[PDB]
Amino acid sequence: HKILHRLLQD
Amino acid sequence: HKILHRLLQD
Amino acid sequence: NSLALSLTADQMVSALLDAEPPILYSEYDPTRPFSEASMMGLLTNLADRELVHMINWAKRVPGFVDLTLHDQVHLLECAWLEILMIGLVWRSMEHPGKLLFAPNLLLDRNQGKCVEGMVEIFDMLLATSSRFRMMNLQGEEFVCLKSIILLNSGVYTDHIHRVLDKITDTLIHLMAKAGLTLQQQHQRLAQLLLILSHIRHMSNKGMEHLYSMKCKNVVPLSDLLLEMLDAHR
Amino acid sequence: SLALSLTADQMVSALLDAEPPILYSEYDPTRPFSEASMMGLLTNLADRELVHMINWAKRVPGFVDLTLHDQVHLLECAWLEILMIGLVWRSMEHPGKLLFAPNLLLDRNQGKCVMVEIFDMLLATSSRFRMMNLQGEEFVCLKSIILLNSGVYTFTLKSLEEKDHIHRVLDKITDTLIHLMAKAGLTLQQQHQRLAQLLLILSHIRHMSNKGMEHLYSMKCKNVVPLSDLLLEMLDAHR
Ligand SMILES: CC(C)=CCn1nc(-c2ccc(O)cc2O)c2cccc(C(F)(F)F)c21
Ligand SMILES: CC(C)=CCn1nc(-c2ccc(O)cc2O)c2cccc(C(F)(F)F)c21
Repeated sequence: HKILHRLLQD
Repeated sequence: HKILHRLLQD
Repeated sequence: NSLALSLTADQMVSALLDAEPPILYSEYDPTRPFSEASMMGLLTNLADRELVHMINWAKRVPGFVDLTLHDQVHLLECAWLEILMIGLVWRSMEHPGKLLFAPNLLLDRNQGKCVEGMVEIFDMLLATSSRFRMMNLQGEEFVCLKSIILLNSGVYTDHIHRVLDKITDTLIHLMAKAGLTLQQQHQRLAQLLLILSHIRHMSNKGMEHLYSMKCKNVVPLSDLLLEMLDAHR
Repeated sequence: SLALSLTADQMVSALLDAEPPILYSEYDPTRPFSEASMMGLLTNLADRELVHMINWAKRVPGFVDLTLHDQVHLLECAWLEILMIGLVWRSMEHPGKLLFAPNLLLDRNQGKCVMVEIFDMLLATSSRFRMMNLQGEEFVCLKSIILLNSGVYTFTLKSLEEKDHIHRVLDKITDTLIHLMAKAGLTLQQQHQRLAQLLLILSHIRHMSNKGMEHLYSMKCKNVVPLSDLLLEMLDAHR
């Protein structure tokens, strides 16, 4: 799991 | 000098 | 089924202009960085904050939203440094011989040549900026270029292609609007797009140096930066 | 000079005639070959191709107008890009495979490393040219663009004059690409779109080259794959 994955959802 | 330089100038 | 392809040229330009992230500032400490620790510290700091604005900018680029999350992650991982750099050379246009990393952070090659830092990349960015300036690159053209980088850089790894065409139409639209002839249009289009190969080159070189910085382990790196860098290794 | 005075069709004919030969590898199916063996074949092959590339370069309109030092730089920067696009070109009709030589046709399977990613990028690129139905005329224009463009921003004064001359030649080649597409019956919009599509490909070729140069450096350090004096010097310039 990467930060991009999370931030791209916001 | 450089091989490339030699190959170029002939 | 993508709305991007239904936009008009002016609509695309407006969408992209409205998407533009703000120009961020570096620290307000007035000391000019000559060491690697200090300079690299400011760049990582800057890049970190810009990456958040970039992520949200990307989602507002027409067509990007239509991609799977995984495809979006891939494109950003591939193109993040290219996108930062083209932004850099863009805002550095009016400061020939210098790199405007931020309004309060203007660097020259004497700081760059100053370890490592890298002067070669520093010079490449300057030449790119000078070239943009001599071409009289317009803001509307710039935003089209930046979005192209986003969609194209990781493409090899129909939607994206069709979206890329639309952006191409938009660039030509802008040039026609500027009063350019047909020959001037396709010549300027080629000139601009060929710049992207050099931006790619600088990104790859920059990624190698960032990787070196990682290994040297002096100058800590955010988790996000290390993950963005990891994607390249 | 001649490069600026040439018509589109003259530019195309000149480039088509300047085309280098397709060399053979020393691949032998009866031989085992490690995977440093394949690389040996490819580096050996690239080394021999380089002589012919130097020949081809001097026949690229506008290239001879440059100083030896600029010609040297352009070739140091673009050589791997040029070999690669050549590879992708001749691999079009071989989906899922790369035709390094008439006697060296490889698919993505056969060890390598994980080099495989570069292999796949070349496969993807080649696949791109196929669907676009890239024409030989277009190809030779693209290849000459690489030569003149790749190192153009890493060369003072009067050195500035050399740059401007290069930009003009590039402009002319752009005019030639459009000319060809127009000839093909493409609409103006389709010409601009195809032109862009082709130029964007060059971004990926630059990328593949960059990655290739890195692996090349690795091969040097490991000291198992034989690299010619020329390849080492070429690698030297890049670093
Ligand atoms: C002086 C030179 C050539 C350094 C290259 N460079 N430039 C930026 C950058 C940061 C913020 C921004 O808005 C635009 C940018 O180009 C950057 C960010 C992380 C690593 C590196 C590197 F390559 F040094 F490791 C970077
Ligand atoms: C297995 C893969 C795809 C490796 C990439 N690669 N491809 C060629 C090459 C040689 C001759 C030619 O006609 C066209 C080419 O692309 C080549 C030549 C030297 C080093 C490398 C390196 F280091 F990247 F592996 C090369």
